[PDB]
Amino acid sequence: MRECISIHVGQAGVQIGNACWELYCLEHGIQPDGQMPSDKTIGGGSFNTFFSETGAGKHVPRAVFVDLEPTVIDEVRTGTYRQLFHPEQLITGKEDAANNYARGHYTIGKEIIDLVLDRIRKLADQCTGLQGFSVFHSFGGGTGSGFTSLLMERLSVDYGKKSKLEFSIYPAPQVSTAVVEPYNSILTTHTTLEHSDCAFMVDNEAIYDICRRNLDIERPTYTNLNRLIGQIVSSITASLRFDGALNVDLTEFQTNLVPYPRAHFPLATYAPVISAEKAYHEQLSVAEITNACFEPANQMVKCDPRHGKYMACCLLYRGDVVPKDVNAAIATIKTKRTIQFVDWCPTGFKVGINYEPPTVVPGGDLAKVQRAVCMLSNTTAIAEAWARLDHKFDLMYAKRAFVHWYVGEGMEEGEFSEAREDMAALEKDYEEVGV
Amino acid sequence: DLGKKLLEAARAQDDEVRVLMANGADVNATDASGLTPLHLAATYGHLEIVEVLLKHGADVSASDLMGSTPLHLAALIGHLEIVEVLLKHGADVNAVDTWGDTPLRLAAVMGHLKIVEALLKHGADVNAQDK
Amino acid sequence: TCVQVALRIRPQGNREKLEGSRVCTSVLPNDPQVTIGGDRSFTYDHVFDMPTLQYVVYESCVEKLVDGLFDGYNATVLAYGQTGSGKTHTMGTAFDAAVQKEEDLGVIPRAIQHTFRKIAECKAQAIEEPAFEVSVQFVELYNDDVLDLLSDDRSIRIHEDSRGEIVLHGVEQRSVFDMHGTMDILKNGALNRTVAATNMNEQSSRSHAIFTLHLKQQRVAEMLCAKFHFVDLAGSERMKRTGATGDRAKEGISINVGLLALGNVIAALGGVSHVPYRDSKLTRLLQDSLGGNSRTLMIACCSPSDSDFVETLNTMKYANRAKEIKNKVVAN
Amino acid sequence: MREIVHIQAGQCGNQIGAKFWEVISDEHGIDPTGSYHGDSDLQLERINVYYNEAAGNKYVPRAILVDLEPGTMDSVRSGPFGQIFRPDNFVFGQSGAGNNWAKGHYTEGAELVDSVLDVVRKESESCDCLQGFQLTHSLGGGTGSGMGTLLISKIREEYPDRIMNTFSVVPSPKVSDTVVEPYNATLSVHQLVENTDETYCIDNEALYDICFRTLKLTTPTYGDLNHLVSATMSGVTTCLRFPGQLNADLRKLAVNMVPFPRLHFFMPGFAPLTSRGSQQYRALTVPELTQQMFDAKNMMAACDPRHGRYLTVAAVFRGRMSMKEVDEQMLNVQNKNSSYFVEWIPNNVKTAVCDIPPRGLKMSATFIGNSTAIQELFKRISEQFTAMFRRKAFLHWYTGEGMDEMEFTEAESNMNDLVSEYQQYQDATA
Ligand SMILES: Nc1nc2c(ncn2[C@@H]2O[C@H](COP(=O)(O)OP(=O)(O)OP(=O)(O)O)[C@@H](O)[C@H]2O)c(=O)[nH]1
Ligand SMILES: Nc1ncnc2c1ncn2[C@@H]1O[C@H](COP(=O)(O)OP(=O)(O)NP(=O)(O)O)[C@@H](O)[C@H]1O
Ligand SMILES: Nc1nc2c(ncn2[C@@H]2O[C@H](COP(=O)(O)OP(=O)(O)O)[C@@H](O)[C@H]2O)c(=O)[nH]1
Ligand SMILES: [Mg+2]
Ligand SMILES: [Mg+2]
Repeated sequence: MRECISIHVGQAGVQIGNACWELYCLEHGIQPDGQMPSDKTIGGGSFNTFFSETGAGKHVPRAVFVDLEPTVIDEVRTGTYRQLFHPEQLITGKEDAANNYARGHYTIGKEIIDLVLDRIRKLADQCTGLQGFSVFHSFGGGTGSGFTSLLMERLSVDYGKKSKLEFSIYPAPQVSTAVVEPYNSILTTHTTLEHSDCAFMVDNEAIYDICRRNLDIERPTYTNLNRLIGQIVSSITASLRFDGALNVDLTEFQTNLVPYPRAHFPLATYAPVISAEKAYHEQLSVAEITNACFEPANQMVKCDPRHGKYMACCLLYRGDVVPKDVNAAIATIKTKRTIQFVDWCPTGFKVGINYEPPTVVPGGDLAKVQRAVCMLSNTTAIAEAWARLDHKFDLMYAKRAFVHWYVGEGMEEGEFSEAREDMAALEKDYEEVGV
Repeated sequence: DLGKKLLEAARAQDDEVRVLMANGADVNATDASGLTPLHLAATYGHLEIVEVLLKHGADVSASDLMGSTPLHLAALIGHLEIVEVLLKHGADVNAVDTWGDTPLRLAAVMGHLKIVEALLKHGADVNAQDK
Repeated sequence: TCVQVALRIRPQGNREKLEGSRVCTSVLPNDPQVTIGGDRSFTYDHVFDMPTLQYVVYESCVEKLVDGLFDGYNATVLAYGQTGSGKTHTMGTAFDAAVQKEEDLGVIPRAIQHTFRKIAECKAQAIEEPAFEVSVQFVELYNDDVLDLLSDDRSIRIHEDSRGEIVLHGVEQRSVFDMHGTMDILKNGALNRTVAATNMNEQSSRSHAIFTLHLKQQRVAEMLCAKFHFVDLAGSERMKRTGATGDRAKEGISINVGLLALGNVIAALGGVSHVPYRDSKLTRLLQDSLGGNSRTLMIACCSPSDSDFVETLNTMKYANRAKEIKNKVVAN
Repeated sequence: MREIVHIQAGQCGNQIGAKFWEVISDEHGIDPTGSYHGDSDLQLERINVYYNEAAGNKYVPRAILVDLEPGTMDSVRSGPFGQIFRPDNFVFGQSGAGNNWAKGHYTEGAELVDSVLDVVRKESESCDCLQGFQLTHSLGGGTGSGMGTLLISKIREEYPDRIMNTFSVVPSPKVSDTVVEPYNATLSVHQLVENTDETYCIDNEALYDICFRTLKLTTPTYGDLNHLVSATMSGVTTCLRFPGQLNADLRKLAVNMVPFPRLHFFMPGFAPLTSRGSQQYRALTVPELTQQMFDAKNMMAACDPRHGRYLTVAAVFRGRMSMKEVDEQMLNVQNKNSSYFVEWIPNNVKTAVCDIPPRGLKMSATFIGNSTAIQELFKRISEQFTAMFRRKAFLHWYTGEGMDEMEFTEAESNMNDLVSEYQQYQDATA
């Protein structure tokens, strides 16, 4: 046991964390009111470190949900789960950050940042050990991009010792709510970079397409993406909840996945994505779901890993997975496929297995599979996505289009040209470790 | 000077117009602009005073220092009556002020469709746009 | 027929030294180029290093401009750079109650004494004295209001002249006759400049000040008018370093918004069909300084320390392109 | 941000602004008495944006009613919904403004403001979270152009951090042949440029030509022009009045729409074009609600959108349809016609949707564009202004009123600059 605290920032952050704790609760047979059937309690030696036990056997997530507007967390406060979360954990303001990074980091954020700190203080002062924080946010939202970076700066001076993991949305036009999201994404990345140890980005388009052919949803809603996204987050946080072999500590994510400090953005790939529509479906062997982890249609960020060099792999299996067959599949990626590693780095593939049957949402679109997997490659080929984003940014910054909203909201013009040049250095960072 | 005062009566006073002319005041007096009383009466709408001035020797085509004829001005403001009266007394339609325009274009630009018709009868030009 | 840029690096301040900051800028002896953080380099018309005294600044680039006034040629000197990098001290738009003058006197003051010496220097002659009318106006733009520093305030307006130039209507334009009295209006105007403290400068300028000197001359074969603007800009600020809040931080935003609009104006002139002068009142007030019919020096002010690096980079990057800007000058 | 304060000034403004209140009250289910009788919970969900609640579950709008003449506010009390408006928020005087900007801005009305402001203050201290304000006014001259651009200025120094938007009807010869009108527009446009965060350009020239050559209505009334107007103030506000994701508040819409601080003028657009005659042709082509909005002949401003480039578009489809042919066919308009959208603003066309349409219509779109075509609007008022100015025609109605010739020259510099700024971005590259 050593605890983890979840902070969910901004609309995407809150609705994805809501889907996450929904799936977490099902996975340990906890009910939407905190209570658990004694059928599923143990003699002490309950390895829920994401959950806190209180008298009368209510289990209360170690989570803070923060939005600068009240509407989304209002829909957490009166839904199925008004019971799970303590209200202190659910902080809102009244005026949002009108898709403006500077509102969140510089003006409207600075007015709610102390109260968040001191509530997140109450979750921390109740932990015996503590590892740090899992922080859920969006790149294109105003609060998502802007307030998150303000929280990271300050969770890093308080709790400077503690580890910081972020799950980050990467915007797609098919669900863009705004035109400055490239501004917002390069802004939150520059200011947060120095304060995150690992960051799994979720391309809303990658997910949107997976939902379109694997589940055959034609016009997916946030409720489809979150169901599916809530999956891959649970594969990540499987170990931190189930006393597992790999990634036992938050530090070991940084240990295994991220050798070099700035290049800390792995590529999560997931399989099987199987629809609840399909009438009969022959479950997929370990060997099958491991070869799908190398099919670019299943990763959660669009890029060509073949054009890039690997520098760390971990594969996380769940369910009816026998350890011998894992190594048969792993030894055959090393021969049926050509997977190059950094000129200077150990070749290997860490493995974890979880033995618990993958849970899906009952009456949702994902079909209960028998053995799933989630590989976390860290490729140089993810630099491809940073380029997409950088170019969109460049197109507007050439014209100083929209900048005057940011400078009027706390920013200096040079911050734009600065944040953009951190990126120019980073695309050079991914250029030099590989090739 | 009576001429100054007849100029101010045409801008405004039909009674005081013919009382000031019978005192020997200059029909074709000018202000610093160069505007004669027939100017100031065809802008600001006064039909009677427009004809009074013309039965007593007004230059119907006198320009001001920026080349404004009485019908230039009368077209701009509307005032189709004053444009017709001004036309029968020998007014130039195809005349040009210092800006390059014609009483046609001044009537196009301002939308006085009733007048652009009348203007086009007695003479158009090719400076303006096709419409 | 083209804008002069001069860059002036200050000595490291007490914060900087006592806090471990260290020099990354490098100029060579009698060299119009500068080098920063090792790699990245720029050349200007002048570069005055960290020990350059006030009078060295004046002679090298501003003495010519004040002359040209008597030749009916308008001029501009605007200081532009980061907070605390020496704008106000260089310009001479600030005065300390208890230091003394002690020489060390900025552009504006030395410009006064220059004017009043070449006037009498011209009045000496055998062919009968030319008469001069020297006047001054002195405004600050504080949070998008043009305030008059020459008066008992509480408005004003900005319009274009007959020749198309920018005139301020409703600003006091009082006439002066010798050094001592032109000087005393400069002190009582600076007494009214809005100034307050940020962590970056204990006397931070919360506005942009323009000291405009007017000199209409009449002599024998004619009449020669020429304005001369002295713009002491507020420096760009970052809320994390200033520590600003409320009334303070609001000032810092409206400063940044106008320096934004000055940025794009510099870029459009060089860097094409339109030039965004109307984005800020600041850039309207500077529309002839950068557009044309002024002779313009930009004095760009720079911390030498590396704790002010990326900032000095920005200042330098605009300063560099500003050299490319075509002023179109005619004698009035 | 929750709640919007609406003010209506002038004859025109008070007339469109009351049709506004009339139409959206239908969409929301508030009847003239203020009781709710609608058939949805979707209508009541965000009702507080334009209405306050009261004793008895009554809903009274947030409008101030402003006029220097009473004759337009005695007749609105005598209209269908003049009952519901609060009585203390009727702020008439008697002077009139003689269709003069100066008379509204400086002489008369400068005495009636600071009375308007005192109820503006009133309804706004009741606000949990103020979005800003919308004004319905006319640019054509008088109590709406001069007091209107005085209210907007005095409201900005008091609530600087709130969004200002206007529905600003633009004068045309073709509708009112009032000689003195290009003067009062160039006096208003000068103030709208400085002090509004977004302006809708309801242009009476466009409304005339739609009512005559598209609807075939040979003698167009103020009712038939206003019908087209109220259908537009329903579309361009629906995002604010129903639950949704895109351009949901005044500040978020501004940040999607205004790239450069001064270019905050939008031309609306509406499909399907309808008359009050109430003949409803629908399904006569259905996906092409996308080609109708994007057409010149459906704009509410006398501009051919093909004569320039779009900067930020906002399409809002109302009704019961497929959010999936909407997507495909809105992606087609952008990739048939690729040059008509600037490139240095990627993904510049945003597409919302709503599930309740207005009455009359099974399906309807609405269009909010920041096109550089808009300069045909200002160049038109520029030429008609410069005609009247060069000749000093009628200039003493204003100098007489404590104005000055430099306001005139200044106001013409501003809008002419506006024109060339729109024209730089209509032609930029790489
Ligand atoms: N997967 C997923 N993406 C979302 C969700 N909500 C918003 N997004 C994405 O988030 C981005 C917008 O950020 P928001 O979270 O809505 O903005 P915000 O954090 O609420 O901050 P404000 O701008 O102040 O309202 C867009 O790119 C959307 O694609 C969600 O529930 N699930
Ligand atoms: N070259 C220099 N030599 C000595 N002292 C200097 C020099 N330049 C600046 N200073 C001092 O540095 C401090 C700040 O300079 P200042 O002229 O106020 O810069 P500034 O850019 O105007 N700051 P701000 O007004 O907020 O933008 C003052 O104490 C000045 O006396
Ligand atoms: N579309 C429309 N335009 C109007 C209406 N009333 C006046 N106008 C126009 O507004 C301008 C006159 O302004 P008006 O509102 O009457 O001035 P005010 O009473 O001083 O504000 C002219 O261009 C008219 O064409 C109306 O009800 N609808
Ligand atoms: Mg939000
Ligand atoms: Mg200063």
